[PDB]
Amino acid sequence: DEITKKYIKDNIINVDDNIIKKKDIFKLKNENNEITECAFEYFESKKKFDDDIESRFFIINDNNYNENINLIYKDIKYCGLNIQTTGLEVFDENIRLIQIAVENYPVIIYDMFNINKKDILDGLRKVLENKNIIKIIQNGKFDAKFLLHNNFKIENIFDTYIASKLLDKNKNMYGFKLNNIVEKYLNVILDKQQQNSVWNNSLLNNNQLFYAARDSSCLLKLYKKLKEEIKKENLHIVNDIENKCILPICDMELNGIKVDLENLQKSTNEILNELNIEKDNLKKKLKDENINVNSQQQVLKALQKNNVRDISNKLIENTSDSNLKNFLNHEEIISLRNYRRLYKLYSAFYLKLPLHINTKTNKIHTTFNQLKTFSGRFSSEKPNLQQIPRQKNIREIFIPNDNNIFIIADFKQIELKIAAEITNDEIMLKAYNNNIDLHTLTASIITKKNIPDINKEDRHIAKAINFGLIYGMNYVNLKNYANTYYGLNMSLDQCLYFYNSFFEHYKGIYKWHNQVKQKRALQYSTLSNRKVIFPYFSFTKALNYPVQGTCADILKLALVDLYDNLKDINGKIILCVHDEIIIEVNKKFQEEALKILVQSMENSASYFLKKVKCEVSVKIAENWGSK
DNA sequence: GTCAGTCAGCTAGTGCTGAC
DNA sequence: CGTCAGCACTAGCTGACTGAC
Ligand SMILES: Nc1nc2c(ncn2[C@H]2C[C@H](O)[C@@H](COP(=O)(O)OP(=O)(O)OP(=O)(O)O)O2)c(=O)[nH]1
Repeated sequence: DEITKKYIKDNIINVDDNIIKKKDIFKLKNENNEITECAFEYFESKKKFDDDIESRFFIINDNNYNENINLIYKDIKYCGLNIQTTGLEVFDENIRLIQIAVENYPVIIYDMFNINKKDILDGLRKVLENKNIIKIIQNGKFDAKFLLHNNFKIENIFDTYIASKLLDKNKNMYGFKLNNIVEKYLNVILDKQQQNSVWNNSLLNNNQLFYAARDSSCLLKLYKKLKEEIKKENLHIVNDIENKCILPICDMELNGIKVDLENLQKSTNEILNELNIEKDNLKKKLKDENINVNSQQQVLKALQKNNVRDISNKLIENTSDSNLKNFLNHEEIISLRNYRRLYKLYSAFYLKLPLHINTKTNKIHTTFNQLKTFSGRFSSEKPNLQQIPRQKNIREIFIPNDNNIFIIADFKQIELKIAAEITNDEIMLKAYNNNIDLHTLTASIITKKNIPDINKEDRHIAKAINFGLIYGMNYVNLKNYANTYYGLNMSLDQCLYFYNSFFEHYKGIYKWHNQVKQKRALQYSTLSNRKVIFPYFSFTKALNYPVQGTCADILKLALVDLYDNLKDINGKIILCVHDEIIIEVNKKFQEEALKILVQSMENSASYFLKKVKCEVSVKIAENWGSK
């Protein structure tokens, strides 16, 4: 059949027909600013669509490429970019189709698999690398990862997804595909009924490419309607900062962090042997052999028939640590808690890491998402590296590459600094500029001791109670916030005394608490001005959103600045979890990397917070687990 | 010889339960 | 709190073991 093979020469199979070739005029601008009447072939659909979204497109094959098409990109200010891939695993998937939507022109689509010369793509690379031109990508993370992997460079992003979700204010957490936003903001239906059609095949059908072009083309009108809204609410700053953190996250994902195989295997052997002997000990201790040692109800029944009683002689009803922490008297309970802690560590960490280690490179690669979190913080997906245990300093399994070196840094008490900025309290400014940690000052006011006498044991109470009441936490509940968590223990009278004392001096915190309680607004804001709306008033969330949001924003600015500066020495940003940036560099450059890091984070802090200085604790470590 | 009816193993799902 | 993983229990599905006139 010639009808299906009508345009087979361009590597397109005409499955559904419904297209027609066209060769018309295009008035481009010559490099000498001379208007030239160059003509370009372009296909079009016979069946029209009711929407105004553009649907035309040129296919530029190696045998069909012409130099004059490159003139179209001249003088532009922005363009679209939609990339098609054969799969989701970036390390082992090949970029199929790269579209560009240039305004008042059809979408240029590069059939990559048929492009066998480097002289074609460099025209696209020059556009991608220039910072003066803005780029628009739906979910820019994925396309940026694939591009950077395959030897491209893209130097400006305007993620419509980020603008949409920041305008959503975390009201609806789903419905952010391209169709959703396009319907909500453009009154157009894209008809994305493509059920993930076959892509690895060299030949491609007409419907697939035509619908792919529209998904690329619609983004320009979406950007025009989005920039007006984002400027309307004065959310320009947050969008500007958030768009530039796409590239650092991409570099973290593509680099990842290496894992030591031999150390991990050795650790598995020792922990497994210890688990076996301890499980045998427990099974002996329970006085019965049929018990499945894991089951909560079975072990609870075993304890109950073993006559395990509390201080008041009452039988145990729960195995919760918050309940079992007070029942340390029994010999069996110590072994039981030991067993369960060891099993949690084993299953969570040692059986899980071998599943997520790439044998091809011996590296672990996370998946990072930025606005997925309520407060806007980073969340580590798949291997949740926010979840790697801190016990034993298990991070020594992780290491840098064969010859490089880790240089980690972290903010020292960023959260309380943000509180100091927002509340405008004189005492916290006094303490900070006098070079005294707010934990130390809190301990001093609690104990009324002289300044150097704030020992670690005393400072623990301050460290707990500060974070306790800085978020408006009930003084009755401080007993429960202590008895179960951290290492505090008190009574009601002392709870009341501490609650009175803290707000006796920290006038700013009291004022902030009273106003946040009174207003009861459905909306709250940060220093970076990101906006969120809660379904109903809630004291704890209402207090916690601004401080932690600004803390996240400072880290994001630090990340973009660090990407900007590190390029000279070929540095790479590896991981960041909780106010802690980890970079990597080959030896002989450490003396410079330390300075670049501290300067970048200092400028980051100086941008947002003016009154109070920052203080960055920096260390250079052979392994992530260095003390 | 055959086919309902009750007996199921299994599959899924919500409930509930401990962990840094 | 958030998260994830892990385990009973309860209820519905898809074939095997009868029971028969
Ligand atoms: N108990 C508790 N811990 C949380 C919660 N969310 C996060 N965390 C963890 C991760 C945070 O990084 C950590 C708070 O302690 P940090 O590690 O930030 O300590 P800090 O920077 O004060 O360290 P330093 O005093 O210098 O040793 O607690 C939560 O809701 N409850």
